[PDB]
Amino acid sequence: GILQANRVLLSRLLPGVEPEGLTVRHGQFHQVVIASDRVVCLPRTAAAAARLPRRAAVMRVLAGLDLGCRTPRPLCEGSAEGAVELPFLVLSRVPGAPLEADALEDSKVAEVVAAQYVTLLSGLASAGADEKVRAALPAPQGRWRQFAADVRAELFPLMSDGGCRQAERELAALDSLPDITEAVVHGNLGAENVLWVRDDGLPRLSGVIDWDEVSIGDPAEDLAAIGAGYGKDFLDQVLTLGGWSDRRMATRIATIRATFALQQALSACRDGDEEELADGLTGYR
Amino acid sequence: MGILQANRVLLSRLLPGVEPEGLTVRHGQFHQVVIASDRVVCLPRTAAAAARLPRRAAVMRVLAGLDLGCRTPRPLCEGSLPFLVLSRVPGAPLEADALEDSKVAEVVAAQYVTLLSGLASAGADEKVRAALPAPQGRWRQFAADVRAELFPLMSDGGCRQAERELAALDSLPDITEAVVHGNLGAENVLWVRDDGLPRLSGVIDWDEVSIGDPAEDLAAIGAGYGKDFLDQVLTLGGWSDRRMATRIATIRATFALQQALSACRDGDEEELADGLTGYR
Ligand SMILES: Nc1nc2c(ncn2[C@@H]2O[C@H](COP(=O)(O)OP(=O)(O)OP(=O)(O)O)[C@@H](O)[C@H]2O)c(=O)[nH]1
Repeated sequence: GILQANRVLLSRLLPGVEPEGLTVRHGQFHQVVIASDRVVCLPRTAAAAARLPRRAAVMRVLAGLDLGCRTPRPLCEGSAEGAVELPFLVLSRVPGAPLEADALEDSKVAEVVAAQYVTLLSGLASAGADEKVRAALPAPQGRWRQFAADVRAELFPLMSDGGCRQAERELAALDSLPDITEAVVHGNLGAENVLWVRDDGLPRLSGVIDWDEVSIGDPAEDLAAIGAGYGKDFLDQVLTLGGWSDRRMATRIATIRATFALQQALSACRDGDEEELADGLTGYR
Repeated sequence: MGILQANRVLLSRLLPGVEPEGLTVRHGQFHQVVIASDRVVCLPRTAAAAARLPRRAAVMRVLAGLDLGCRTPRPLCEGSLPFLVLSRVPGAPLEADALEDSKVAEVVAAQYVTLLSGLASAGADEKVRAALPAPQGRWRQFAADVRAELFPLMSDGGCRQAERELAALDSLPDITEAVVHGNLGAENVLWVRDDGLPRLSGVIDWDEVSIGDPAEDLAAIGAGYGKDFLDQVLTLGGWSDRRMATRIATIRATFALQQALSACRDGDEEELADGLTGYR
């Protein structure tokens, strides 16, 4: 296992912690070891090791944004960002748990939850208009054109003909999408990455995790994720409160949202997560 | 009425559905702080503290950006009575009795080094230097306050000793190379425990933060944990030159006078008595 293989390193980083009682989340590039108060990104390849300096810079930049919540703070020293390669990266662990959709059936909760989503997305939107932020995060072009190519290459082989025709209609609108690079975009903002303390009182946003796919891009990508997980009414409430309920934005959201399962499937494919891949491919095979 | 009742409107906004009478309120030199599970709300008492709260929020923003190897209180929300919501760093202080175990002591010393390195490094960053106070000849203004306010409370001997201590303090070089927490006692350093050896969670109470001499934070560590443990920290960090030992000792021996001067102004006669122990 990953915990077994990196036993010696983990014992230095987490002294006196039994690596039996640790969790592991799979990434495309990093295996992230989850401890009580912190997470250890272990590179899967030397190429992955070479990306961790940049990642440390990215997470530092995110930790200084005004999002109204926490983010995984890098626990390396600043000079780590100057390295060719890192053998690991330690980040603070954001406390709290995800929110089941059930909770949003209460009207006051939904109001409160939507409001804090808005704060977060407004923070991200404004941060993506900052030249120092834009300079530190990736901003790939024709990502939608390219993403469609990656689905056809990497996911169609796992699909039925029916699933492939379904995917094709969904990929069809992508080539028409405007290529927007205006906001900081988490890129995988499903419910499991948005952590709440519902200890005392109504749900209060603790923070946001799993920034692997972060970029300067289109805010509709993150609103789509929320739409996918929580449905139309809750989305609409976020759009109203944030002032993003225009037809142009809504159109983009709907187009991206229709691809969101495929986004999760492509991710699960690349990071070897089999149950996430099965879920994402639900109705495609 | 109560502080919680008094601020109940704001608390219902900031902490929706949270029973205000279930919260706690700690105090300080400038701020009333309401403690909730995962965050605190800073309220100013003085009209001056209300005006300075924007600056402190911008400072905490900068601190939340640095690489210190641990958490700091992240600004979540500011508004106008002005308020500032900060994250609650989890964990508790480490009892000095923990340092009796030498494997614990090594790990703690190591983590302190990382913190102080981060603080040191940050001092060089001009962005940080701009957003943080860099008061020149701070130690001399202090000495004048001591003479003005404390000498009259003191014996002739006390004044001899104190004057000797302020003399040493004037001869110190005016150093502004590092971010200096300013108040780095055991209470403001929080740890994760009962999951292997103590891991540094984060640091709080940055109100006295400045660009200055790192010997100030190192003295504070030594005050709280003793000179054996500080020596461990000084060796790991490569700070065990005698110039540094001098600045630390000079600064260390002003803590009684600092406490007394604080207690004098605070009208906190218990502290003033303890601070002046030996000076009267
Ligand atoms: N866990 C946690 N506790 C905090 C935090 N901020 C304040 N506290 C607690 O609330 C108290 C309030 O005191 P300070 O934060 O020092 O108050 P202050 O008046 O702003 O500070 P000074 O001007 O330096 O005296 C602290 O001593 C802690 O007990 C925080 O971010 N996390």
